[PDB]
Amino acid sequence: LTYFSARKGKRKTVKAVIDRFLRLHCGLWVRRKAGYKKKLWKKTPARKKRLREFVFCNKTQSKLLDKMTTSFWKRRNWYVDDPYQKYHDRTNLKV
Amino acid sequence: LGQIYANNDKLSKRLKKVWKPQLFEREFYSEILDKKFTVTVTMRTLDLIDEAYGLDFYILKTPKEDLCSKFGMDLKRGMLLRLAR
Amino acid sequence: RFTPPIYQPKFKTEKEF
Amino acid sequence: YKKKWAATEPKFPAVRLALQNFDMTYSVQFGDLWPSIRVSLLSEQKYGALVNNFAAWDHVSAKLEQLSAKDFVNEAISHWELWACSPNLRCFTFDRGDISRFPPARPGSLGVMEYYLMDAASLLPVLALGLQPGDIVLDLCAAPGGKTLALLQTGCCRNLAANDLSPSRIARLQKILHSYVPEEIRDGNQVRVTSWDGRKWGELEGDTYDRVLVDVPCTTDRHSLHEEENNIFKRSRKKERQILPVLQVQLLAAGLLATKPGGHVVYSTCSLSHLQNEYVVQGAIELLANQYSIQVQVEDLTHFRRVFMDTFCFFSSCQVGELVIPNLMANFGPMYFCKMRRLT
Amino acid sequence: ANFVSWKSRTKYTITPVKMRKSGGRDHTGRIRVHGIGGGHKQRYRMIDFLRFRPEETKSGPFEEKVIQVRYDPCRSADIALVAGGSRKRWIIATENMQAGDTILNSNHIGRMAVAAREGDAHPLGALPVGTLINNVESEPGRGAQYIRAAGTCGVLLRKVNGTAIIQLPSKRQMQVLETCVATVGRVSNVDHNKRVIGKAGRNRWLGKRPNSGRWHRKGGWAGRKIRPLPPMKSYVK
RNA sequence: GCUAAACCUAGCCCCAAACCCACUCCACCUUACUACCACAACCUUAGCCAAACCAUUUACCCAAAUAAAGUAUAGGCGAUAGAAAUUGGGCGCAAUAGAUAUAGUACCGCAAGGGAAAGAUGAAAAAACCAAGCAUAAUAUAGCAAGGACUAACCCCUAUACCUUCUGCAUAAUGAAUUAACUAGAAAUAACUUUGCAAGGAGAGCCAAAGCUAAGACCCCCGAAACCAGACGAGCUACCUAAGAACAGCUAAAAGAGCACACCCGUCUAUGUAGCAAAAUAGUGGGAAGAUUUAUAGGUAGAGGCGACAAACCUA
RNA sequence: CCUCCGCAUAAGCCUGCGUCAGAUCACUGAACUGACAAUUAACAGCCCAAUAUCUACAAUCAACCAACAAGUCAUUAUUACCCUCACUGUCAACCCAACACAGGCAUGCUCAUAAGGAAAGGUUAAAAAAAGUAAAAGGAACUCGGCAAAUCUUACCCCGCCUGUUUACCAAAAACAUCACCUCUAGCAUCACCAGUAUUAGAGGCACCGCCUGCCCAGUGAUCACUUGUUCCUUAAAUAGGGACCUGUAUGAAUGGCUCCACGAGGGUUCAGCUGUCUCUUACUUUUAACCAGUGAAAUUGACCUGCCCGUGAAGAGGCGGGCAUAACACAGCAAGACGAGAAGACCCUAUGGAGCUUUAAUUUAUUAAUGCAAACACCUGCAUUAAAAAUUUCGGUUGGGGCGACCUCGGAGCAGAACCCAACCUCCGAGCAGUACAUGCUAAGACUUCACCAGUCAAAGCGAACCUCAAUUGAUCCA
Ligand SMILES: C[S@@+](CC[C@H](N)C(=O)[O-])C[C@H]1O[C@@H](n2cnc3c(N)ncnc32)[C@H](O)[C@@H]1O
Ligand SMILES: [Mg+2]
Ligand SMILES: [Mg+2]
Ligand SMILES: [Mg+2]
Ligand SMILES: [Mg+2]
Ligand SMILES: [Mg+2]
Ligand SMILES: [Mg+2]
Ligand SMILES: [Mg+2]
Ligand SMILES: [Mg+2]
Ligand SMILES: [Mg+2]
Ligand SMILES: [Mg+2]
Ligand SMILES: [Mg+2]
Ligand SMILES: [Mg+2]
Ligand SMILES: [Mg+2]
Ligand SMILES: [Mg+2]
Ligand SMILES: [Mg+2]
Ligand SMILES: [Mg+2]
Ligand SMILES: [Mg+2]
Ligand SMILES: [Mg+2]
Ligand SMILES: [Mg+2]
Ligand SMILES: [Mg+2]
Ligand SMILES: [Mg+2]
Ligand SMILES: [Mg+2]
Ligand SMILES: [Mg+2]
Ligand SMILES: [Mg+2]
Ligand SMILES: [Mg+2]
Ligand SMILES: [Mg+2]
Ligand SMILES: [Mg+2]
Ligand SMILES: [Mg+2]
Ligand SMILES: [Mg+2]
Ligand SMILES: [Mg+2]
Ligand SMILES: [Mg+2]
Ligand SMILES: [Mg+2]
Ligand SMILES: [Mg+2]
Ligand SMILES: [Mg+2]
Ligand SMILES: [Mg+2]
Ligand SMILES: [Mg+2]
Ligand SMILES: [Mg+2]
Ligand SMILES: [Mg+2]
Ligand SMILES: [Mg+2]
Ligand SMILES: [Mg+2]
Ligand SMILES: [Mg+2]
Ligand SMILES: [Mg+2]
Ligand SMILES: [Mg+2]
Repeated sequence: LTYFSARKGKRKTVKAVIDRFLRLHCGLWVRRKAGYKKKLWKKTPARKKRLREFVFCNKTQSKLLDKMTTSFWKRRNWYVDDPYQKYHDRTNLKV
Repeated sequence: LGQIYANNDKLSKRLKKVWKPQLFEREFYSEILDKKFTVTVTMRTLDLIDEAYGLDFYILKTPKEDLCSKFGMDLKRGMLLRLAR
Repeated sequence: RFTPPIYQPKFKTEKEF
Repeated sequence: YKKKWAATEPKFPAVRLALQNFDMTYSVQFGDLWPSIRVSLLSEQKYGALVNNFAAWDHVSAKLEQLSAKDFVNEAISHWELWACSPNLRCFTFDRGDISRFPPARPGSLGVMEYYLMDAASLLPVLALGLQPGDIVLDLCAAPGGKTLALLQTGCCRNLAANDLSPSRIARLQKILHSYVPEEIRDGNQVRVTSWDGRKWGELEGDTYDRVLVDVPCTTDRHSLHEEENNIFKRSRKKERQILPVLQVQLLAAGLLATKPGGHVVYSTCSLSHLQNEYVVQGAIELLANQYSIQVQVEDLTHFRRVFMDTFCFFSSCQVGELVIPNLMANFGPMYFCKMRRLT
Repeated sequence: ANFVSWKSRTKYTITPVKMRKSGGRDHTGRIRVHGIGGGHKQRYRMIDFLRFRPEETKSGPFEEKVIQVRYDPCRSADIALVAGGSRKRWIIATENMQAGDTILNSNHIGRMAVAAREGDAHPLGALPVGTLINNVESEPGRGAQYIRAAGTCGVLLRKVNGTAIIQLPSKRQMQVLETCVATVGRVSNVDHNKRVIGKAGRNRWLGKRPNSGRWHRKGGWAGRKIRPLPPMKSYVK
């Protein structure tokens, strides 16, 4: 990715990242399952449900995603009626 | 002078293109100059003359930029000098 | 398959006291 | 390894290689007959519709009669009298010079396809068995089917043995017998389907079958000329052909070891090649008469020939058994069939 | 490049004029014709191919006397120097034109066919049908273009209602008017074809240069295969 | 004790400020620097490179710093690209450094073009020691050159040079004659560490559920064959053009004839191989009035020319 | 004693062995430095008032003769026209090759000089090396081969007709060209071809000449009638009938084979001689050499106080182990070792490195030409199509010594002994589904996992209803 822009000399975000992942303010990232729209006739219903769910990403994936994205995307946003509002903060977390 | 994509798909080869206007040699009469001219023109010019209702009007109304002709400007200079004098 | 020779500039050899 | 070679062999297509082999061999064998066989082979294969007895056979018979197709076995049986042929079999064919294709098979009222489209030549070896009610039939090479379906249509067989080495082919065999033959007739070991080496059968089961049909792997003459992929004549698979003739003897022998004393074995080949027509049967019969010491006699089918003379053409220069040759008037698959019973 | 043509003379003369060889080069300076190089230096003699050209302030059918018939470097055909009135000019000589012969040049179209003598020049309409002719023009007063090589002859095939069909030496027809003029007979130096260049030197003298060393497979492209029948081409043994 | 060593100042670099020189007499676009006679300029940059290949694609100055914002948006929706409204003198070099510069000179190249090196007394010249290499002063059994020692230099005993790439490697393989000088780790997110202030931090913009502000501390050097644009080259060689010049003697029915000088070429041998020579010499050979050889001037130019095609030649 | 050199002009160079004073292989001097001189035009360069107009016939002792490739050299009419010798080159031992270089270098006169030059610094007479001269008897026995020296032969064969051309610097040929013969294309003007025109011009093939080798023209009757073919008129449309036409031309091969003269620094064989090529080498001279005197390089070089044998290092030790040997120091030879020195590395492999060439590889048609449709009233412009000619880019991976391929994903079988994983490579067997439901609905605790991620797998409870088999059976993102 571009560490120093040629116009302004600041970092740039990889837009491939932004249209695939949701980052929560706490530091987690959310993705969809790969192939959730693919060939559903042959898949079993349990398999289908496992596909529909929005999952988290492990530490390294999360680290890589944060490097590929600017500080703007990491700020706290007070959207009106976002369905992900509750998930922004953690609860009862000791290490 | 520009470039094009081969079959109006950006994934195809890029090529150099030049679009040239169609030209016609035509005869005009200037009322102020009382002179017959034969000049190379386009359909656009003929259309503008029609809308302005004569060569003199076309020459006199049109600014320098739109005329795009040294000879157009020289015609203009003469006519304006004739009106002045 | 041929290497041309190279001469050093003449000024060094023409040095005097 | 050496990358550069002085002269590389020409890249012949496999179908052309088949024709090359056929041209250099069958020319000497057939002489003036070869051109007519050649022209027929390169031409379309005419088909027959074998009616499923388990379907509404009467309506299908009426339907195929309306479409100007005659049942050949019925008319053959009419003039048969002027051992018995296999009854309860009905396959309709078009008359000579009528090249029209039969409409594809569709499922009937009972949920089974009303007829099966296959070469009426391949129907002859089943007729060659003198099948009687309460007989036990061994079919050493079953898949993909056709002959097996005909054996089932006869309804004279108490138990069926179906065997093929490749599970790929037995799969389609399973499919066709499931789709054509109802579950009621399958029941329990009335149809046994197995995927083992046919050669082992000789020492696995002996004196167990009164009727055997042996459809040995052949050069697949018509199939080789038309089909490109998985061609037996592909030059890479040359090695197979060297071990092709012996295999045939082995498989035949397994049948002759498994048959009852006085039991009937019919041997069929889809090829015209003499080395795998007569050389095989004489090789098999000598093996078992010498090593194992079993007397086997071979019947002449000249009486069988004269009946289907109107429907089929027969090569006259065959020593024993019968071969059918393709001609454009009545185009049917090249096939050899011979009937034999072991005396003791 | 700095190239000037040598053909800058504007006034007709009889005197031999110095030529410059091209070598197959253009004004651009690059070769455009292969196999041309310096042979023997040659002087050009101007030829008046407008056979009916009456003298200054003179009109009507005229007459000339043959003086000489001389080898020409710059063509195959032999040339004749003719004088008449007070004029000398070079022309193309026919089969049988010796010195002292008298030649006629006319523009008269007779109702009846004129004398089918050789060396004389009449309008095509004047000439009879089937007569051997040379130095023909396409349009009147243009000048001879067509049959002006050694031993070459065309024939008048048909004349109908103001059109003449002549067949060139290529056995090919051409339409022309009768108002156009043609001289009668076959051109000089027959058996120019029967000339044997002895050795390579002879050709080099004539200003030719040798054919290139490089091997050509063919000048013509192979007939392009069709999509239905590719396998039929290059069917391997 | 030689060869040497040592030097401080010519000047230069980055800024700021400010809009620059176009010059006695003579000559100078013809073969420039030569007193003196009848054609004409404006015309999309490409490519390397990135995409770990490559084929669409890949930042390049456009007229206010900051912020909006790496946002909207664009894109083999991938590499990557990317708005707008709106807001508003010296912690420099000091002769291998610093300019290439004592100078675009000498020198090198047909031309375009390439391109150096070096100096040092004192107010006045009208006045001591240290690199390598050597010398003073060659050498005495035995062996990575030393170490342990010893009264004692050697003798005694112990001891398989260095770097780099390989699992070992003693040694194998690259690299080093030696001395002096010069010659190679540049930066973000996020964390940690230490401060200030604290539900707020920051000298607009931004962040904040103890955070925010500031600082500290992390990302090398030399090397291809190539590709593209614009100039320069046919004084060598290939071919052509113009106007020339050369070819003794002898035999020949007289000739791209024969023998054979000068000339042109280069078959075979030997010498030479940092040479006399970046292709020569001695002898022996091929042609030697011809498709011959040769002097002068001109022409054809690299996406090309030229070619009795050898992938030949177009300044070793 | 030597001279294939000289003297001159041109071309190139630019004061570069004249004088005088200091100064430094060779003079303490000169081809060094400084100062001073010089090359004189008659030779040569440097030219010409205008407009028309003229200029057919070679050169070669040009005579006789003889050609072919067809050739360097001329004016006249009228007008205008009276001043004079200016300007420049002129030297030398000299130029292009980095050099005072065995090389390159045009013409005239001298063809051996009337001009121009000097192979030996001194000595000695080793080896090895170079170039000569002679050699008993033998005469190719040498050798890949008569290479070389000699001597100054003969008959053939293969290939190419010949003279010619070619890889400047490893190939001179059997390759190329070539007379002749054959194929293709072109019916025509003012920059090539060409001031040409089908007996011509261009693009090619083969290689002279001399011979043998030439047909899909429709069959039978006999220039005549039928039978065919091709068209039409029928025919619903065919068994197919009825009319029309094929006698205004006519062959054919850039086809193949066989002789033959002459020629060749071509390749092979051979007779006769000949010679130190050899049996088997020798002697002398010159060069070199080695010494004395002067001048004075280059590759190379970790440091070296630098031995032999055996072992070790698998091969490979001066240096490691065990023995043995051993005062120090020049000069001359030799080439066994120092994996001796020097190079644009010969071969094999690799690089998601280049480049040249070809094409039926992929992408195209920017260019050129033709055709069509618009526009305009023959060209031009836009759009489209068909060809030519181009351009840009690529050439995955594993395994294969006498081949003419097998593989690449998933599941088994031989190897796997008892939690997990693991018998490579290879040799084999299968899979790219099928059948049955149609609650193969929704939702959700906790777990398993093919050693990562992606994927994959099991499932309690709950909401609503009812009283699956199968070893594998499969495919991310973008995009549509
Ligand atoms: C020629 S086909 C039988 C003809 C066909 N089923 C019919 O009835 O018309 C024989 C089949 O046997 C199979 N096969 C091969 N080896 C076999 C063996 N050892 N035992 C049995 N069948 C074998 C082959 O795959 C081949 O397709
Ligand atoms: Mg030719
Ligand atoms: Mg050729
Ligand atoms: Mg790339
Ligand atoms: Mg890279
Ligand atoms: Mg400096
Ligand atoms: Mg400098
Ligand atoms: Mg020292
Ligand atoms: Mg010791
Ligand atoms: Mg490495
Ligand atoms: Mg080594
Ligand atoms: Mg030249
Ligand atoms: Mg040449
Ligand atoms: Mg001669
Ligand atoms: Mg000669
Ligand atoms: Mg070649
Ligand atoms: Mg080659
Ligand atoms: Mg004079
Ligand atoms: Mg003298
Ligand atoms: Mg001397
Ligand atoms: Mg000496
Ligand atoms: Mg000796
Ligand atoms: Mg002797
Ligand atoms: Mg011998
Ligand atoms: Mg011998
Ligand atoms: Mg010899
Ligand atoms: Mg020859
Ligand atoms: Mg060479
Ligand atoms: Mg040459
Ligand atoms: Mg040579
Ligand atoms: Mg040839
Ligand atoms: Mg020759
Ligand atoms: Mg020596
Ligand atoms: Mg000495
Ligand atoms: Mg050296
Ligand atoms: Mg050893
Ligand atoms: Mg050593
Ligand atoms: Mg020594
Ligand atoms: Mg290499
Ligand atoms: Mg590449
Ligand atoms: Mg590989
Ligand atoms: Mg297993
Ligand atoms: Mg796992
Ligand atoms: Mg529940």
